[PDB]
Formats: sequence, C-alpha cells, structure tokens
Amino acid sequence: TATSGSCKGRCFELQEVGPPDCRCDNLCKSYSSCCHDFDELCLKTARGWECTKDRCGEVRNEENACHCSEDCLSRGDCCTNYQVVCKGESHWVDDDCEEIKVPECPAGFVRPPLIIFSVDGFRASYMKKGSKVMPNIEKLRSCGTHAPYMRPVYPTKTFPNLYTLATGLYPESHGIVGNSMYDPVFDASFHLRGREKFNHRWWGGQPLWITATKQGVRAGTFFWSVSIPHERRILTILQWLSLPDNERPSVYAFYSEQPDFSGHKYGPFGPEMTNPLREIDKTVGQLMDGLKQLRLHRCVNVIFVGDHGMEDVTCDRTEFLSNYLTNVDDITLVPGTLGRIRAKSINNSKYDPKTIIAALTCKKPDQHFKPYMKQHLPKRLHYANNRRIEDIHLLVDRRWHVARKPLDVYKKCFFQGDHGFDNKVNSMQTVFVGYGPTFKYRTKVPPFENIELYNVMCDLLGLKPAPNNGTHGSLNHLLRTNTFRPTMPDEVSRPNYPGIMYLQSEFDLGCTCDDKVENKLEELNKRLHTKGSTKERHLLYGRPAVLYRTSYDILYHTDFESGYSEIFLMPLWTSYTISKQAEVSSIPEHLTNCVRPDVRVSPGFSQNCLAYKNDKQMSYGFLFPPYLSSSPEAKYDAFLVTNMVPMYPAFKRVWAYFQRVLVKKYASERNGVNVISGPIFDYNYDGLRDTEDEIKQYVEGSSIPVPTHYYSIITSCLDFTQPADKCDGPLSVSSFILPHRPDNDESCNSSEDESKWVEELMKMHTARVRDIEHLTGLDFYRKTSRSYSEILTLKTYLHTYESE
Ligand SMILES: *[C@@H]1O[C@H](CO)[C@@H](O[C@@H]2O[C@H](CO)[C@@H](O[C@@H]3O[C@H](CO[C@H]4O[C@H](CO)[C@@H](O)[C@H](O[C@H]5O[C@H](CO)[C@@H](O)[C@H](O)[C@@H]5O[C@H]5O[C@H](CO)[C@@H](O)[C@H](O)[C@@H]5O)[C@@H]4O)[C@@H](O)[C@H](O[C@H]4O[C@H](CO)[C@@H](O)[C@H](O)[C@@H]4O[C@H]4O[C@H](CO)[C@@H](O)[C@H](O)[C@@H]4O)[C@@H]3O)[C@H](O)[C@H]2NC(C)=O)[C@H](O)[C@H]1NC(C)=O
Ligand SMILES: Cc1nnn(Cc2cc(C(F)(F)F)ccc2CCC(=O)N2CC3=C(C2)CN(C(=O)c2ncc(S(N)(=O)=O)cc2F)C3)n1
Ligand SMILES: [Ca+2]
Ligand SMILES: [Cl-]
Ligand code: NA
Ligand code: NA
Repeated sequence: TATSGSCKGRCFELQEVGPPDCRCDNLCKSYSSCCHDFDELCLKTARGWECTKDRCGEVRNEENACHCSEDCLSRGDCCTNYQVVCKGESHWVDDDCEEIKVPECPAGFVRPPLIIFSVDGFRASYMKKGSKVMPNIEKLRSCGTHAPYMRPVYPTKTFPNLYTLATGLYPESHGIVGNSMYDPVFDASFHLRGREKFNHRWWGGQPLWITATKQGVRAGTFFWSVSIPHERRILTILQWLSLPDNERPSVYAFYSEQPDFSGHKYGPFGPEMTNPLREIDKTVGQLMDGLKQLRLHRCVNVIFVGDHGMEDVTCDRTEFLSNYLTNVDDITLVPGTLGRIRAKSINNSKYDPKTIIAALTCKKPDQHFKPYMKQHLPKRLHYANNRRIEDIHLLVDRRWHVARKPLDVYKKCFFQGDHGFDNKVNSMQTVFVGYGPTFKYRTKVPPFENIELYNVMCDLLGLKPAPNNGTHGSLNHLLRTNTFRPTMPDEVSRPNYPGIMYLQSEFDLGCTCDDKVENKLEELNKRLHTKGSTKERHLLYGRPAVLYRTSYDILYHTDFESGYSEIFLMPLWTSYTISKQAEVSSIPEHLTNCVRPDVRVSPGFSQNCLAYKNDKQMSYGFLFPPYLSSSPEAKYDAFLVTNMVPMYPAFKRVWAYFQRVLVKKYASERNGVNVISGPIFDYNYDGLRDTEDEIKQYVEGSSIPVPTHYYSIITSCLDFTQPADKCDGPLSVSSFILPHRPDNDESCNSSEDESKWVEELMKMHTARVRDIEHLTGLDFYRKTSRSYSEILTLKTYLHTYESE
C-alpha cells in the first residue's frame, strides 16, 4: 500500500479502491491501508460530540468533530444535539410517539431507508431488567414492533450470527460455522485475529448488501473498524443520508462491540454492566436526534437487533478432556462453550473417533458436556453439513466450558461471562425491535428465529431475497405494508386410492396373526371406515401434499389414515386424533407378534416379517399405536403390515413410551391432540429428504429402508377450552425429530424407567414443522380456516421447554 495519496474529500468513501492505492473507507484501518491523512481528516475529535450554548451560531472550524454553525444542516454535519441546544427543539425520546401510518420522507427519497443497529451480546432480558437506564431503546420497543426475544442460530457466537442475520442462512450453509475454523479442502484456518478472515472464499450465500447492490439498491458499508468510535459511526451514517439522491444509500448498518465486551469480563448482570447499557442507549438517542434534525425520523425504518445473549461462565466451571482421554495429545480441540474435536495429524491411522466418543460418554455423574457424532446432533441445530464442522462435537451445558488440558485455562481467572451454547438456552436469546413506517405500531409479536430477518429486510427494501432458510411470509405479521404474499407449493404426486385387490394367500411374508374371528350391521360400517368416514376426525388439516415425484397410496381406517409409500414400503405419514376422553388399552396376548397382510397393497410393495427375524439388530414398531385403538375390532387395523416400520429395540423403548403414555398425557393437558407421525431419512445429514439411492442401510436381506429419524407433529386448539377436533381459532403445535439409534448412549440415565429419561430426550429433539417438511418433502396444514401467513408462523414455531 503506497499511502502517499490523500483522503481530502474522500472520507468514508462507499466504493473501495484497489491496492496499492491508499484507502479512506470505514474498513481501511483493519487492512492497515489508510492514507497518511485519514486520522487528521476523517477521525476528527476536536471539541467533543455535543453542541453547547456558546458554540451555537459559531464560525465553521473544519477541525471540529461535529459542527454547531448555522450552515451545518445543509452540509449535513451538525452534532446530533444541535437543534436541541441551539434551536430549542426537544430530544426524540422526550416526544410522545405518534403512529407513522406512511413514510414522511424528504423529496427525492425513492423508498424508506433501512438502518440496522446491531448490538453484540445484547441478552433478551436486558429490555426489561435494564429498562430504567435505556429510555431511547425502550421508546423504540414500545412504540414500534417488538418480540420478547429473538432466537439466534447455533453456535451462539458473534460471526456465525451476524452473517446469518446478513444472509438468512444456517451457518452450515453460509460457511462461518464458528469464530474459529479449519477448512480441510483449502488447508486454511480462519480466526477472529489476522488476515485470512478477509478472504471471500470463507463467506458463502449472498448477504443483504450484495443483494441490494445487485438489484440497484445502494448500500452503506456494514463493517466498521474497531478503532472508529461509535459517535463517528453515527455521524458518518447521518452524513451519507444527506448525500444527493443518486449517491445516497438506502440500507445502512451500525455495530456495537458492547454489551458483549463488558459482559465477558463481568457476567451478564454484573453491576459494571449498567454503564455499557447507558452508552448504547445514548448512541441510539444520537441516531434518532440526528434523524429528526434531517426530518428522517418518520421516514426511516430502524431495526434494533442482537446477535446472541450472554451467560455466567467462570474458569472453575471447566471440564478438561485430560480427565477422560489418555491420548489427549493426538487430538485438536476447538474449545470453549462448545467443543469440536479432530485428529492432530491426519497421518495417525490409529486415531478412531468411536473410541474417543465412548471415552467421553457418561463417565462422570454430573458431566457438564455430551459428545455427539455431528449427524446425531439435534436436527433443530442444523449443524452438520459442512466440511468445516468436525465429525465429533461436544454440546456443553450452559454455564460451563470444555478445554483440552488445565494449562490452556491458566496459560492463555479473567472472564465471568460467555456464550456459544445451544440456541434454545434462555441466556443465549437476544433482541428484536422494528421501528418505522413499514413496521407496525405498538405491536408485540411472538418469538422468532434470526434466520427469518433476511427476507424481511429484503421486503423493507423492495428486494427479491436470494434463496435462504427463512420461510418467507412467516414474519409478515411484523409489517404494516410491503408484505410478501406467498402461495402454497403445488403438489407434485397425487395419491392412489386402492381398494381390496389381493387375497390373503398371495402373501408370503412369514408373518402370522391370531385373527381368524368372524353380520350386515358392522360389515357395511367397517367398509365405510376403509372408504374414509372418520377421515374428517383423523385428518383435521387436509392431507399433506407430497412435493416430489413418487408413488403412494392413501389408506383409510377407523382410527387413522396414512400415505403409504410403495418405494419406501412404509407410510410417509400417519395421521390420527386422540380426544381428551379416549382410553389407553393394552396389546392383547394373542396379538403380541401379529402382523397382517393389507389386502389393498401388493405383496411386492409390502414389508415381510422374515426380514425382521433374520435381522438380529432390527425389530419393528407401529406408527398408529395399537395402544390407542378405539375398539377391539379396530385394533386389528393397527397390526397391518402397512402400519409397520423398522425399529431398533433400544429405540422401541422410547417409541413405546411416547405412544403408550405421552400421547394420552398430551390429549389430557391440551384437550385432544392430532398426531401425524412418520419416518425420516437423512443419511447425508443435509436436513433434506433423501432420495432412494442415498439410503445407506436396509433391514437385512430386503428392500425395507431404515429411517435415521422418526417425527411427530402434535397439534391442538390454542384456545384449549375447545377440543382439537372442533377448533374455531388458531392452532397450537409442538413437534419432534427423534434420532433412530441402536443404543440409548445419549441418555445417561437410560438404564432407569422410561419416565425418568424419555421425555427429556424428546425435549432435546423438539423441532419446527418446517424442519420436518425439509426432511420429508411434505407440506402440512393445507386445509385450514386460517390465513397462510399465520400457518407459516405456526410452521416455524419451536417449543423450547425452557422456563419464562
Ligand atoms: C438452507 O438454504 C440454502 C440455500 O437455499 C440451501 O442450500 C442449497 O441447497 C441446494 C441443494 O442441496 C444446493 O444446490 C446445489 O448447488 C450446487 C452449486 O452450488 C454452488 O452455487 C450456489 C449458487 O450461487 C452457491 O450458493 C454454492 O455455495 C456453496 O458452496 C460454497 C463452497 O464451494 C460455499 O462458499 C457456500 O457456503 C455453499 O456451501 C454450502 O453448500 C454446499 C452445496 O452447494 C455444501 O456442500 C456445503 O457443505 C455448504 O453447506 C455453490 O458455489 C450444484 O452443483 C448442485 O447440483 C448437484 O446436485 C443435483 C441435484 O439436483 C444434481 O442433479 C446435479 O447433477 C449436481 O450433481 C453433480 O455434483 C455432485 C457432487 O459434486 C455429484 O455427485 C453428481 O454426480 C453431479 O456431478 C445443487 O444444485 C445449493 O447450492 C445450496 N446453497 C447454499 C448457499 O448452500 C439449504 O438446503 C437450506 N437448508 C435447509 C435445511 O433447508
Ligand atoms: C460477521 C459479520 N457478518 N456480517 N457482518 C456485517 C454486519 C451485519 C449486520 C447484520 F445484522 F445486518 F447482518 C450488522 C452489522 C454488521 C457489521 C459488523 C461489524 O462491523 N463488525 C462485526 C465485528 C466487528 C465489526 C469486530 N468484531 C469482533 O472483533 C468481535 N469478535 C468476537 C466477539 S465475541 N463476543 O463473539 O467473542 C465480539 C466482537 F466484537 C465482530 N459481520
Ligand atoms: Ca438428506
Ligand atoms: Cl467456535
Ligand atoms: Na430382529
Ligand atoms: Na444410556
């Protein structure tokens, strides 16, 4: 860099110039590339950040940081409080808030600008707990649209989350999977410190500023060099807002290192935390006062958003891999509030991940982390499908750290706070407030995930979003206008409706049943149950649509309905309703090993019992539980070969408990439940439905594919005074994606009775319906009385099982 060029008239230039020409942009300090005069011209500090009575009407001294002269408004370089001190105006916070029904912008403005005020480590509970010291932020919150909290992505670190906010993508898809990373294809590393993080090969997807530029919307630069003070960042944004209509950007970003920086040292609620919250609020006040001076305070949309929260973590709460592993020098550990382990050297052929996992599995009674092969991580975390995420992962308990050896903790107590844990943990939750003409007025919205904002910021700017992991329309309820009006995806495969086409004797399945037991009253009645008379009861929200090319059958029964796949030889889904009044019955002795041919489905597209006998590892279970049959005659339907699915005996303990106990418990507590359950196949852990040829495992000697997971979607009336089957209003849902595993090594207390561990496992693997759609290629809730945007919101809902 030949720094002999100048920054005269180029301060915070929006277009970056190429080396070895010197730079004057808001990033030049980070690349050590600024022109010699950058500090003098662009980082002026003289006389402070606020006008004073004496300075009012002064003679323009260009050296001053901000100006109090009469001409300053037209130059667009006044101090933010100029009109308060020198013209008797009020601070924006002291004004009563008034609905902004339409953009009230200066002439020339083609759209409301968007300003994103991002705050590092701004824990959700600070909005309540620090409300007395943050009046500007509290005005934004209460007069704008706010959520009680926003759910970050895993890992709940700064870079993964800022780039998820920028792109709408899960870290596995955008590539910033941690604050620290190794890419084995590049043979490069990425760190917070240093120069390799500036290379564009690390950064996938399309962040907002590129989406804007590519579509003719001009963007301020989002990144700010750490040395540039906050007051200067604000003044720069206000200066840009004063630019000519053909140069002025439409989207802007501010970033604060606080309260994260203090929160690390002092803990999330340390008494030292009050001051950082005062300064952030003061900065917001400066922005809104500056906007008001420029008559932009009822034109611009302001987003106040955080990347993650902050938890209490100290050095004494550190698990050391040295107290579990003998071989601790043959591994590399990405440490901290999560753990990622790989081999220290790829030439070491004695390195076995299986032995390492086993040595970290349930070894101490209070063990404050749990090891996982990455594909066994809860699917809600979507943290697997990247070569940068190590095969071995440690999910660390909230409040704790994992390190390799004790020397790493005392040769690196200092910190009292940290983050990075599971994104369902309360302490990791962060904030969202939207304020402006396109946002709603004094509106609370439910919690939502940060992956959803990319779309909304595209809507706010009139942009078409790049393909991302948001569900577009699920956050339309934040907006007065500029809503995106989505359509249901078209069904690709239509079902067959097979009647009775096969004789018992055509089947040679090795299956037996004790069912040779014999009337016109109840033969016409059961006929109509196989044509779909109780389908109104058991399929409450329409049949799910299959959104890919396949061959399947709708099978009707008294207690349940299924979409049976001829390719996978099992239901893709099974739907049934259990009212509050329904009764659990036992599986009778004569039917214990009963499997019956389904006369509507060919032998060739059926499973068989012989495969299950020959497979000593694999057993089988049922999607509609026999336990909940409506009558002894109806119970025979639950033993059909078309209701059967492959299950490991270790997983059957879980499934049986869910089906026998929990389904009824949920129907009691929620006033009936509709359950839709089924298999999932994700052998390549991309979070997406596997095609046939991706299946790595079959029931031995057969074409019966083995699920990697089993799902259920449990729906009822949000108004729980109405029964699930007759609900007039909004729905309530919770779902799960249980891993289909041949042991229960994940559950350290699995030797005990299922009532001590099963429900706990299901909670860990809670899921959004949208997760299940991605994984199955199905589309649920097709026929309701509710708006589609409300259904989209419901589909992205996650039941977290955390307290308030
Ligand atoms: C979350 O949202 C995202 C975004 O919508 C979803 O991710 C998408 O999923 C698609 C389906 O899996 C995927 O589509 C593929 O695109 C391939 C081309 O990809 C490049 O171009 C895109 C578009 O600009 C770009 O975004 C991509 O960037 C990825 O890769 C670079 C690294 O080079 C990273 O910088 C970046 O972070 C991103 O990485 C992530 O995605 C890749 C996969 O693309 C993962 O491997 C990484 O781990 C990481 O997660 C790329 O630059 C295209 O080549 C594919 O086509 C193959 O498959 C089709 C199937 O129809 C087949 O018919 C074709 O023949 C073709 O196969 C050929 O190659 C095979 C393998 O080499 C071989 O086996 C065959 O024999 C053939 O030769 C495919 O169309 C799309 O790229 C990603 N997009 C992103 C941004 O990730 C994600 O699904 C959502 N998540 C959930 C849960 O819903
Ligand atoms: C990363 C990343 N991806 N995209 N962006 C730009 C961006 C997007 C938005 C958005 F909200 F709109 F998306 C909104 C704003 C932006 C601009 C982001 C920006 O100016 N910076 C991010 C950052 C800077 C400067 C310096 N950083 C640290 O050194 C740092 N590191 C680790 C931790 S911690 N607490 O985790 O240990 C804390 C830290 F402060 C991170 N930054
Ligand atoms: Ca898959
Ligand atoms: Cl990390
Ligand atoms: Na078996
Ligand atoms: Na166990």
